[PDB]
Amino acid sequence: MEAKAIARYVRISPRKVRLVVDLIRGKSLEEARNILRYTNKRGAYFVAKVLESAAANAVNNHDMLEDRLYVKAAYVDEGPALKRVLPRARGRADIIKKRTSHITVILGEKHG
Amino acid sequence: MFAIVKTGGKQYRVEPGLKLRVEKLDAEPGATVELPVLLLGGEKTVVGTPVVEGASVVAEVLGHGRGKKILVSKFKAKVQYRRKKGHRQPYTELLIKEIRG
Amino acid sequence: PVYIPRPRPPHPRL
Amino acid sequence: AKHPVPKKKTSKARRDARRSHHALTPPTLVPCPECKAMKPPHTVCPECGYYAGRKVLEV
Amino acid sequence: RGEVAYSGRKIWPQKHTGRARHGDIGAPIFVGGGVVFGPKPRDYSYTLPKKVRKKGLAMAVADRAREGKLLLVEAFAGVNGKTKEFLAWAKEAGLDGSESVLLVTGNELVRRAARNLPWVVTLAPEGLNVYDIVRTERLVMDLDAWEVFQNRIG
Amino acid sequence: MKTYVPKQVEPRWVLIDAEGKTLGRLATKIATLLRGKHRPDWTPNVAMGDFVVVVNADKIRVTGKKLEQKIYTRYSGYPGGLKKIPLEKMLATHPERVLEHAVKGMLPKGPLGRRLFKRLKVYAGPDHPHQAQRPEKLEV
Amino acid sequence: PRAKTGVVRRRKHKKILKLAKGYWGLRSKSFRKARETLFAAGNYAYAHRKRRKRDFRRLWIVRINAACRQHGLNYSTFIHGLKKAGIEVDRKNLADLAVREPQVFAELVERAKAAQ
RNA sequence: GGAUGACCCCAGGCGGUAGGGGAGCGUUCCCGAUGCCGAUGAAGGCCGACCCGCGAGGGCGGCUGGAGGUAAGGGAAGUGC
RNA sequence: GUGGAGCCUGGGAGUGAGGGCGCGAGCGAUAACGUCCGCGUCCGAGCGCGGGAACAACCGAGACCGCCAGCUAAGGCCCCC
RNA sequence: CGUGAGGGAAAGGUGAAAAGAACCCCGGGAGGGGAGUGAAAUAGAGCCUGAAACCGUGGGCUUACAAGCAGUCACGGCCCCGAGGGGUUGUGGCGUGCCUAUUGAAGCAUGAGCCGGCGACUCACGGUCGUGGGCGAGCUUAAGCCGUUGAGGCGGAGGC
Ligand SMILES: [Mg+2]
Ligand SMILES: [Mg+2]
Ligand SMILES: [Mg+2]
Ligand SMILES: [Mg+2]
Ligand SMILES: [Mg+2]
Ligand SMILES: [Mg+2]
Ligand SMILES: [Mg+2]
Ligand SMILES: [Mg+2]
Ligand SMILES: [Mg+2]
Ligand SMILES: [Mg+2]
Ligand SMILES: [Mg+2]
Ligand SMILES: [Mg+2]
Ligand SMILES: [Mg+2]
Ligand SMILES: [Mg+2]
Ligand SMILES: [Mg+2]
Ligand SMILES: [Mg+2]
Ligand SMILES: [Mg+2]
Ligand SMILES: [Mg+2]
Ligand SMILES: [Mg+2]
Ligand SMILES: [Mg+2]
Ligand SMILES: [Mg+2]
Ligand SMILES: [Mg+2]
Ligand SMILES: [Mg+2]
Ligand SMILES: [Mg+2]
Ligand SMILES: [Mg+2]
Ligand SMILES: [Mg+2]
Ligand SMILES: [Mg+2]
Ligand SMILES: [Mg+2]
Ligand SMILES: [Mg+2]
Ligand SMILES: [Mg+2]
Ligand SMILES: [Mg+2]
Ligand SMILES: [Mg+2]
Ligand SMILES: [Mg+2]
Ligand SMILES: [Mg+2]
Ligand SMILES: [Mg+2]
Ligand SMILES: [Mg+2]
Ligand SMILES: [Mg+2]
Ligand SMILES: [Mg+2]
Ligand SMILES: [Mg+2]
Ligand SMILES: [Mg+2]
Ligand SMILES: [Mg+2]
Ligand SMILES: [Mg+2]
Ligand SMILES: [Mg+2]
Ligand SMILES: [Mg+2]
Ligand SMILES: [Mg+2]
Ligand SMILES: [Mg+2]
Ligand SMILES: [Mg+2]
Ligand SMILES: [Mg+2]
Ligand SMILES: [Mg+2]
Ligand SMILES: [Mg+2]
Ligand SMILES: [Mg+2]
Ligand SMILES: [Mg+2]
Ligand SMILES: [Mg+2]
Ligand SMILES: [Mg+2]
Ligand SMILES: [Mg+2]
Ligand SMILES: [Mg+2]
Ligand SMILES: [Mg+2]
Ligand SMILES: [Mg+2]
Ligand SMILES: [Mg+2]
Ligand SMILES: [Mg+2]
Ligand SMILES: [Mg+2]
Ligand SMILES: [Mg+2]
Ligand SMILES: [Mg+2]
Ligand SMILES: [Mg+2]
Ligand SMILES: [Mg+2]
Ligand SMILES: [Mg+2]
Ligand SMILES: [Mg+2]
Ligand SMILES: [Mg+2]
Ligand SMILES: [Mg+2]
Ligand SMILES: [Mg+2]
Ligand SMILES: [Mg+2]
Ligand SMILES: [Mg+2]
Ligand SMILES: [Mg+2]
Ligand SMILES: [Mg+2]
Ligand SMILES: [Mg+2]
Ligand SMILES: [Mg+2]
Ligand SMILES: [Mg+2]
Ligand SMILES: [Mg+2]
Ligand SMILES: [Mg+2]
Ligand SMILES: [Mg+2]
Ligand SMILES: [Mg+2]
Ligand SMILES: [Mg+2]
Ligand SMILES: [Mg+2]
Ligand SMILES: [Mg+2]
Ligand SMILES: [Mg+2]
Ligand SMILES: [Mg+2]
Ligand SMILES: [Mg+2]
Ligand SMILES: [Mg+2]
Ligand SMILES: [Mg+2]
Ligand SMILES: [Mg+2]
Ligand SMILES: [Mg+2]
Ligand SMILES: [Mg+2]
Ligand SMILES: [Mg+2]
Ligand SMILES: [Mg+2]
Ligand SMILES: [Mg+2]
Ligand SMILES: [Mg+2]
Ligand SMILES: [Mg+2]
Ligand SMILES: [Mg+2]
Ligand SMILES: [Mg+2]
Ligand SMILES: [Mg+2]
Ligand SMILES: [Mg+2]
Ligand SMILES: [Mg+2]
Ligand SMILES: [Mg+2]
Ligand SMILES: [Mg+2]
Ligand SMILES: [Mg+2]
Ligand SMILES: [Mg+2]
Ligand SMILES: [Mg+2]
Ligand SMILES: [Mg+2]
Ligand SMILES: [Mg+2]
Ligand SMILES: [Mg+2]
Ligand SMILES: [Mg+2]
Ligand SMILES: [Mg+2]
Ligand SMILES: [Mg+2]
Ligand SMILES: [Mg+2]
Ligand SMILES: [Mg+2]
Ligand SMILES: [Mg+2]
Ligand SMILES: [Mg+2]
Ligand SMILES: [Mg+2]
Ligand SMILES: [Mg+2]
Ligand SMILES: [Mg+2]
Ligand SMILES: [Mg+2]
Ligand SMILES: [Mg+2]
Ligand SMILES: [Mg+2]
Ligand SMILES: [Mg+2]
Ligand SMILES: [Mg+2]
Ligand SMILES: [Mg+2]
Ligand SMILES: [Mg+2]
Ligand SMILES: [Mg+2]
Ligand SMILES: [Mg+2]
Ligand SMILES: [Mg+2]
Ligand SMILES: [Mg+2]
Ligand SMILES: [Mg+2]
Ligand SMILES: [Mg+2]
Ligand SMILES: [Mg+2]
Ligand SMILES: [Mg+2]
Ligand SMILES: [Mg+2]
Ligand SMILES: [Mg+2]
Ligand SMILES: [Mg+2]
Ligand SMILES: [Mg+2]
Ligand SMILES: [Mg+2]
Ligand SMILES: [Mg+2]
Ligand SMILES: [Mg+2]
Ligand SMILES: [Mg+2]
Ligand SMILES: [Mg+2]
Ligand SMILES: [Mg+2]
Ligand SMILES: [Mg+2]
Ligand SMILES: [Mg+2]
Ligand SMILES: [Mg+2]
Ligand SMILES: [Mg+2]
Ligand SMILES: [Mg+2]
Ligand SMILES: [Mg+2]
Ligand SMILES: [Mg+2]
Ligand SMILES: [Mg+2]
Ligand SMILES: [Mg+2]
Ligand SMILES: [Mg+2]
Ligand SMILES: [Mg+2]
Ligand SMILES: [Mg+2]
Ligand SMILES: [Mg+2]
Ligand SMILES: [Mg+2]
Ligand SMILES: [Mg+2]
Ligand SMILES: [Mg+2]
Ligand SMILES: [Mg+2]
Ligand SMILES: [Zn+2]
Repeated sequence: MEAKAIARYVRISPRKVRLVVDLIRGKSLEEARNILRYTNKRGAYFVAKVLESAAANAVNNHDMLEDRLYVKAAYVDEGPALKRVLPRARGRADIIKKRTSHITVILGEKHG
Repeated sequence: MFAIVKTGGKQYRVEPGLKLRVEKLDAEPGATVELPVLLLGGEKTVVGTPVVEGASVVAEVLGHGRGKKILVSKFKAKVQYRRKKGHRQPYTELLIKEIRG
Repeated sequence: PVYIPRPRPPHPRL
Repeated sequence: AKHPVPKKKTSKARRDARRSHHALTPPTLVPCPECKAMKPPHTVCPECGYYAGRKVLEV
Repeated sequence: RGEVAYSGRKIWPQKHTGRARHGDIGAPIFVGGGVVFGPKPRDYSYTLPKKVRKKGLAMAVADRAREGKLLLVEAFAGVNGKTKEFLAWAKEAGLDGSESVLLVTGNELVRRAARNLPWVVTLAPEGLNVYDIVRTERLVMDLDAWEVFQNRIG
Repeated sequence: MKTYVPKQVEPRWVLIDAEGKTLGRLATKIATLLRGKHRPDWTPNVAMGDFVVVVNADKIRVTGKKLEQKIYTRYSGYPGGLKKIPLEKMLATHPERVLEHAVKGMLPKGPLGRRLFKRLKVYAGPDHPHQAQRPEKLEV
Repeated sequence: PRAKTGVVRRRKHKKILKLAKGYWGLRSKSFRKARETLFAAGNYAYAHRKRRKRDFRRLWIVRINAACRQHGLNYSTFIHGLKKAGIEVDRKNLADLAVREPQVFAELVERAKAAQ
């Protein structure tokens, strides 16, 4: 029995959020909460929301127990990039990519 | 008790009951053929100079085949020379029945 | 990019 | 200068090998003596405002 | 590349831009540009020798005779325009509709009866061709139309 | 049939007195034992030759004016750091290295050959510490 | 009628790439670099089919030489004796015998020593 | 050899750039087709250590897909990166 | 002397920047990885193979495919080999 | 976009039917998880199929004394599928990318970041050979005219 959440089209750079998701993979829900609370990273706010949402799904929809939840799987896929124009010298336009992440968190029940 | 036989221009050490693939022989399957003995060993020792006279290796023809396909590829640079060739060596599969002698 | 920055002049190899 | 430039594109193996030192180290945490909540050492607890055994600020 | 809607402007200078040299965007190297040797309207027809089509018409009719597949009818009895009239007739001739038939007759009423049968091509004698003869498994002609075929290969 | 390929054998230790032997003519024989090419089951892609213990390497012998004239070289990587040392000096300071250098230069380069060098144990003087391995003296 | 590329170039590219499985970086992912790798690979295969025959014979000769020295002679003495003895047992089998049947190799030395 | 590719035997040739010549494969389209394959699954996709072919390719099977496809034999080209 | 010999008529070419080597000369300085002719040869196109440490044209030798079989060529046989 | 004359794009497809997802849960929202619709929802509107480059998670094998156009040949080890086969690669052997241009390139000469799609020897009329047929001291019609409506015929002017 597993419970998942996906935050899609978060306007953040995948490479940046992954560092934050790497702190929590295979942690219990309590450890992942404490970790995320004191991580000095924008991406922690977005991860916390996906974590809690998946946990609510575990308790509410899938008959799982909040005390036995751990992050069985978690990964950040990249979504469509927002392309924007950056003006440079001598009249050139650079194209900035404001990248996008789909954030997934999957929780299992750690029996024992 | 083994024999060193010659078939297909190659030499093979064979004992009673040994399945072997040699070059393709011209015999229907099931039929039996005798192979030339260059050396008997194991219990006695008989050294042919080259072929032992009385000796003979009985072999039964299980079947004939085509080995897995070697790709024979040829390339020459700066000259647009390329050749692709699929090769499957025909073979014959023998079961060594008895070493006559 | 309808504007092309003109290339730098070559080092004079005379 | 004369505008140095990457001579070759960096392989997936070399790109990621450089990131071999890029993992976050998790935050240093200790439980608060009063309310038993995990919090970084040497800071006032943000869940009860207790430090050095006494209430220091409202939360 | 000259029938295409674009302008004949050089899109950027010949030299010193770091890009490939180009002319106008109608060159067939461009997406949306011209087509190099695409089709234009053509006249596929040609004057095949008269003797050759005269002979082929004669030969094609001969082929169906050499398999006993040609049938001359004096007239089409009770066939006055209705399909089921022509079917009824086709019965009493061994034309049960398991073989493709070329019906060749000047009788406007009879052609109209048979035009809709899927196994019947219909034809006036003036239009006896070898494609339609070969297209079909057996042939059926007016003795009036057999006279017309005997003229056209004389 | 396939060509036999040997299962891993336990190796055999040997022992050589290098007194009055000729440096290069002994090195080829040591090189061969280390390659195992004296064994009918020799296999090129595995380390299966002999462990070779040499003694009295201080008393290796050499013909001609090689003591004065043979020069060993070492380059440190620094400007000017080509060091030249003559055999005389090497036998006076690190005599185990004269043989060591000659056999090493006669082994194959690459991983396997580098392992084979580790199986050679040259000492100066008549004594060696490998009595636990109970080595078998040779006559070369 | 227009005949657009369609499915052909892709199926052709997959044939190559499937042959390139196991290659390094783009040499297994990029159709172009895969094909270049396969030019070199196909010539190496041809070349090493030739070299295999010489590799193994050269191994066989080494193993034969070693078994010969145990009985007192070197390889070149032994081969000559078998020629003069008329023995035609090839090097693939002299090697198997040298290692699996040292009593049969033993007599093979004696027939060679005695044939000079 | 048998009697004009109907297969077999023996012998010889078979490195190749510019280039000449021969025979094939595959793509789109037409006739064949008022046919035939098709929701008991079309084309396309993804696998395959299997079958045929010297090869280009062709099958066959499993997953995907969900409405087309198209034979033997010929015909014509916007035909293979 | 029956040879991927030769002759005749006709269709289609490409080439018209050659290079190294041996020998004969000229030019050069009895210099050049020089230059220009002649005879021959290889590379070109045999940057396929063995030898020459490595290396188009030096020596050996003309790769249709397969073999964990045998004989040799140049060159080699103390160890790397 | 250009003062202007003028230049000049990209962008099609849910499903048979909106039945276009009530209501509940996390969430500021976006998004998601259930429920429900549907034959099908990785057909959910960022919608048919959904390739490749590219990015990621998980698993098997592997690697921190090793010299490399990245392969290939051999053997061994481990994992998988059931006298065999597939994956991986430790050691040993051998090994100078592709294309272009050149007398000669791995070449430190040219082009190419990578992938997908577009992308270059054709048509007309005349000629000259060759070739499959028809007719043969003859062969052949053009434009038109008639007929058909994917039917063919007539037309001898003219040409060779
Ligand atoms: Mg931190
Ligand atoms: Mg909760
Ligand atoms: Mg600026
Ligand atoms: Mg700026
Ligand atoms: Mg850019
Ligand atoms: Mg960008
Ligand atoms: Mg992005
Ligand atoms: Mg075989
Ligand atoms: Mg090959
Ligand atoms: Mg090749
Ligand atoms: Mg070549
Ligand atoms: Mg190349
Ligand atoms: Mg090359
Ligand atoms: Mg060339
Ligand atoms: Mg080429
Ligand atoms: Mg080329
Ligand atoms: Mg090429
Ligand atoms: Mg081939
Ligand atoms: Mg530009
Ligand atoms: Mg510039
Ligand atoms: Mg500066
Ligand atoms: Mg500067
Ligand atoms: Mg400055
Ligand atoms: Mg600086
Ligand atoms: Mg700069
Ligand atoms: Mg990676
Ligand atoms: Mg790096
Ligand atoms: Mg960094
Ligand atoms: Mg890290
Ligand atoms: Mg504490
Ligand atoms: Mg144009
Ligand atoms: Mg125009
Ligand atoms: Mg225009
Ligand atoms: Mg316009
Ligand atoms: Mg316009
Ligand atoms: Mg214009
Ligand atoms: Mg213009
Ligand atoms: Mg230019
Ligand atoms: Mg330019
Ligand atoms: Mg550039
Ligand atoms: Mg460009
Ligand atoms: Mg550019
Ligand atoms: Mg331009
Ligand atoms: Mg252009
Ligand atoms: Mg242009
Ligand atoms: Mg122009
Ligand atoms: Mg257009
Ligand atoms: Mg357009
Ligand atoms: Mg054109
Ligand atoms: Mg025409
Ligand atoms: Mg009808
Ligand atoms: Mg009809
Ligand atoms: Mg019909
Ligand atoms: Mg000695
Ligand atoms: Mg070894
Ligand atoms: Mg001296
Ligand atoms: Mg195309
Ligand atoms: Mg691999
Ligand atoms: Mg590999
Ligand atoms: Mg890769
Ligand atoms: Mg990589
Ligand atoms: Mg691949
Ligand atoms: Mg790969
Ligand atoms: Mg890839
Ligand atoms: Mg080979
Ligand atoms: Mg050989
Ligand atoms: Mg040996
Ligand atoms: Mg001999
Ligand atoms: Mg012999
Ligand atoms: Mg044994
Ligand atoms: Mg021939
Ligand atoms: Mg050829
Ligand atoms: Mg075709
Ligand atoms: Mg179409
Ligand atoms: Mg037709
Ligand atoms: Mg139809
Ligand atoms: Mg049906
Ligand atoms: Mg159905
Ligand atoms: Mg199905
Ligand atoms: Mg198709
Ligand atoms: Mg189609
Ligand atoms: Mg297929
Ligand atoms: Mg399918
Ligand atoms: Mg339809
Ligand atoms: Mg069709
Ligand atoms: Mg066809
Ligand atoms: Mg057309
Ligand atoms: Mg085209
Ligand atoms: Mg010839
Ligand atoms: Mg000729
Ligand atoms: Mg031609
Ligand atoms: Mg021609
Ligand atoms: Mg020319
Ligand atoms: Mg000229
Ligand atoms: Mg000239
Ligand atoms: Mg000249
Ligand atoms: Mg000349
Ligand atoms: Mg010159
Ligand atoms: Mg010369
Ligand atoms: Mg001379
Ligand atoms: Mg002269
Ligand atoms: Mg030279
Ligand atoms: Mg000279
Ligand atoms: Mg000269
Ligand atoms: Mg010459
Ligand atoms: Mg050339
Ligand atoms: Mg040569
Ligand atoms: Mg030649
Ligand atoms: Mg070469
Ligand atoms: Mg070279
Ligand atoms: Mg050479
Ligand atoms: Mg060489
Ligand atoms: Mg050379
Ligand atoms: Mg050469
Ligand atoms: Mg040849
Ligand atoms: Mg020999
Ligand atoms: Mg010799
Ligand atoms: Mg040796
Ligand atoms: Mg403006
Ligand atoms: Mg304006
Ligand atoms: Mg729709
Ligand atoms: Mg619709
Ligand atoms: Mg439907
Ligand atoms: Mg609607
Ligand atoms: Mg709420
Ligand atoms: Mg929502
Ligand atoms: Mg959720
Ligand atoms: Mg929802
Ligand atoms: Mg169904
Ligand atoms: Mg799907
Ligand atoms: Mg679907
Ligand atoms: Mg649909
Ligand atoms: Mg889709
Ligand atoms: Mg998608
Ligand atoms: Mg996908
Ligand atoms: Mg991974
Ligand atoms: Mg070391
Ligand atoms: Mg290690
Ligand atoms: Mg290398
Ligand atoms: Mg081996
Ligand atoms: Mg296995
Ligand atoms: Mg393996
Ligand atoms: Mg290796
Ligand atoms: Mg290429
Ligand atoms: Mg050039
Ligand atoms: Mg040049
Ligand atoms: Mg290079
Ligand atoms: Mg380059
Ligand atoms: Mg380079
Ligand atoms: Mg340059
Ligand atoms: Mg140039
Ligand atoms: Mg180029
Ligand atoms: Mg670029
Ligand atoms: Mg790439
Ligand atoms: Mg492409
Ligand atoms: Mg043409
Ligand atoms: Mg055209
Ligand atoms: Mg013509
Ligand atoms: Mg003609
Ligand atoms: Mg005619
Ligand atoms: Mg005639
Ligand atoms: Mg006429
Ligand atoms: Zn507290």
